[PDB]
Amino acid sequence: PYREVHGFPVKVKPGAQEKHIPNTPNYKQEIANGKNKSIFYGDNKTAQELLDKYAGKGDFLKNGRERVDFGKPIGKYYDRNTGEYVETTKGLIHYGKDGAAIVPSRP
Amino acid sequence: GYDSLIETLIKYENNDLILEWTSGLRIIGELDTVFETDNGLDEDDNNYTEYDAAAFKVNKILSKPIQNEGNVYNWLRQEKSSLVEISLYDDPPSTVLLTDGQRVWKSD
Repeated sequence: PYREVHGFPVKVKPGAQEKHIPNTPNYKQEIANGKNKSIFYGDNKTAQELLDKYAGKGDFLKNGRERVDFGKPIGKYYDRNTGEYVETTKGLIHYGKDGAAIVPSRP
Repeated sequence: GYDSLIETLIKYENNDLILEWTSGLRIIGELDTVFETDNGLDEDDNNYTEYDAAAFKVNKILSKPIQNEGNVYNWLRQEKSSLVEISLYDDPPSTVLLTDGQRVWKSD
C-alpha cells in the first residue's frame, strides 16, 4: 500500500534516487558526465523508509518539491564553493508520477 | 561554483534578505537551504535544464505586484507555505538587498 501526497505516490523512483547513491549505475554515470551529486546514505530501502515517515510532513516550496529536516544525518551535500562534502540532515523530496527521490541539500 | 544569485544567498545566509522583482514584488526573508535540481523535463528534451535552487523562507511581503504573472508570487499568495523556490531559471528576482539597503546582487 503506497500513500499519496498531493496526488503523487509516496514510493521511491529508483533511477532518480540512485543518482545520489554511490556505486549504482546511475550515480557512476553522473560522475562520468562530470557531475558531483550530493550523496544519499544507505540505499533505496533507506529512501522508502524516510519517505514513509516524512513525505507530506515537511514544507513545500513548489508543486512537487518539499523540504524536510530529517532530524538526523541523511547524506552529504556537495558544496560547490569547496568541492568537498558536508554532512546534512536536510533534503528536498522531488515528486513525480513514477515516484519520488530525496535530494540531500545544504545544511 | 554557484551562479551569481545562489552564491549571493549563500554568502549572506546569516542575513535577513530583501528580494525584489521587476514586477514590483518585494519580500523579506531568510535562506533555508540550497539544492541541485532540474526543470522536470526528460533528459532527452532539448529544453531540459539542470540548476541550483534556494529554498527561501518568506517572513513578510513588502510589496505586491499589480499583476499576477510571476510563479513565485502565485505560489506565495495561496498561503499553503511560506517557503518558496528561488533560482535564476524560473521567475528570477531583479535584486537582492541587505536590510541597510545595500544591493548585493543585481540581475544581468
